[PDB]
Amino acid sequence: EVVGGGDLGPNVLVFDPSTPDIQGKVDEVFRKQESNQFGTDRYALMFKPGTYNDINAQIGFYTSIAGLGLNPDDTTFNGDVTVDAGWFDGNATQNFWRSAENLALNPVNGTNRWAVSQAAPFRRMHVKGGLNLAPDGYGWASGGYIADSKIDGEVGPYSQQQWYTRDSSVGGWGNGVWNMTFSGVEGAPAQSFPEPPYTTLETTPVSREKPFLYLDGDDYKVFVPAKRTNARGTSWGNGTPEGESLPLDQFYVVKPGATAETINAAVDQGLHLLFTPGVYHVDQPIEIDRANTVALGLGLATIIPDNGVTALKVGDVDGVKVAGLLVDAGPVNSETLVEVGSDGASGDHAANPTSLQDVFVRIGGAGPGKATTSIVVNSNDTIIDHTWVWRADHGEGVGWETNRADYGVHVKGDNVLATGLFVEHFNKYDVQWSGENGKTIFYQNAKAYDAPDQAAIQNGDIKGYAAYKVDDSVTTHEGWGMGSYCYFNVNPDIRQQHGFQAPVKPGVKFHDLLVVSLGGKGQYEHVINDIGDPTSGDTTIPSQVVSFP
Ligand SMILES: OC[C@H]1O[C@@H](O[C@@H]2[C@@H](O)[C@H](O[C@@H]3[C@@H](O)[C@H](O[C@@H]4[C@@H](O)[C@H](O)O[C@H](CO)[C@H]4O)O[C@H](CO)[C@H]3O)O[C@H](CO)[C@H]2O)[C@H](O)[C@@H](O)[C@@H]1O
Repeated sequence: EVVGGGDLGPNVLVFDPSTPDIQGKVDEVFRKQESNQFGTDRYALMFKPGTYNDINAQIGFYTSIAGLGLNPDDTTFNGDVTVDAGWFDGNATQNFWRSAENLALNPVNGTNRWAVSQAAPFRRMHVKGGLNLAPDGYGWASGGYIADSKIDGEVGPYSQQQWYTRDSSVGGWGNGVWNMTFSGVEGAPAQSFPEPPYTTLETTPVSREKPFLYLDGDDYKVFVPAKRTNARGTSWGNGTPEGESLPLDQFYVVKPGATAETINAAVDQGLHLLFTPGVYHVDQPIEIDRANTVALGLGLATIIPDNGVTALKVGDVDGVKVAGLLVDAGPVNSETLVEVGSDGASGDHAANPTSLQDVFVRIGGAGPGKATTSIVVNSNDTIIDHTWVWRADHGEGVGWETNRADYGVHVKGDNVLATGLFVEHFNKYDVQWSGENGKTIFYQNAKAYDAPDQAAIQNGDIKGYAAYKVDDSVTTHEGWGMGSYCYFNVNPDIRQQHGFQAPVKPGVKFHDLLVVSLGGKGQYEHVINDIGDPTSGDTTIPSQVVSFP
């Protein structure tokens, strides 16, 4: 019954080099979105292949910008794609929920500025010059994620606390602050943690680039990159990238008003899903139980589960590619928000794994929201490549009970890989890992700010809940470049026993861990288990562990 293909709707702005007043049109979107942190507006800016002059595309909230060529250099800006922090007086720590992909930039002063914090991916980009990751003035910033990109010149983080870069090429790298992690990055600075705090891996164990919309002549298609094992450098540097092109008419083009029943029928009938920019309320889980289904969002397309249901369930199948979606909790508590596979799923998916990419979760902030566990990863071999799972610390509908969310991510499957894992503020364990042979490359956590007192976070005989917990029964696990920060501003007398908790076993290893008290608001007692120095002072100096056990 469901028809594939069709128009992308009014929230997808499509430009070509002859479009009149491109600058004016992009500036109009930016004026609307610049400080629109919790609004319901959503935009995707899409540029047809060609050359664009005299352009400074300033990117505000819920705005994605992208080229429509097969390769990044097919769509070239003589100009910039800019994120700065003017709206927040130079503070970039609320620069969320936006993206840039599949463009070449020739920045007007030789350096492009992408001064972002969480959920602001920078993918498949070619910067013909430098890349500045800091706001003008070098104020606060908490990014960040770069993948499959080539930066001809230097990447300069300056004040950025931490950063993850994978499968990329850089001309240089200026500095590190607390945790700069690299995997498969040509030109990455050599491993040197703690000083500078560089965690450097030669290759990424497995990666698969995010699917993207492009134009084949006048036909819209979605390119679906093939996976790489031991990846290094860009996927597109040497011409033809391997992968499949899916015609747009093989996608159900989701637009506001669609029901989960219609969406589920579309997948059942063999269509992929393309979520146009908008906010979608569902009264039952979106269910993806067909192998190789692509579920791709544009313009920070958002799914809100009503009536306490789960927003998204992926079945026990190979090859599902979920990308570019925000899942936003409803005020009625959901048991789970996102489930990948069923409870106890024990089949493998090694050759053709399911992946979540640029999948973001929010609980509270745009009104009250609640969920018990945000993402449960049951399926073996699943790849989590850039996620921000965030219990809101500011906005509307926020409070220790008002937007309670006990658990962020729970990984139960085996051989799960997380690259670029950002999880913050949950009332209990931000991340728990129960499956075997888990790997995490880069972790950023901040603990809940609003714990009212010590008793409220007592975890048996432990003060507080680990930001990252590996179950005692696990035999094999490995993490690289991982940090947990605390800011107990409701009760600064609080003590957090550790950032990390894990069994002491030969096969369970950690590299480059740190915990940080932000301005002395609470302190850590240790880094992992009861190992590592406590934090002290109010000077925000990290306490570090290079190797564990
Ligand atoms: O705004 C809401 C969001 O808050 C996010 O966490 C912020 C956290 O980012 C902030 O940290 C700052 C650090 O950024 C700052 O780093 C210094 C660098 O800027 C400077 O260049 O170098 C020095 C070291 O040489 C760094 O210390 O340092 C200050 C303390 O001096 C930290 O406070 O702290 C905020 C609380 O004050 C905290 O809210 C959070 O991740 C988001 O989830 C949240 O929505």
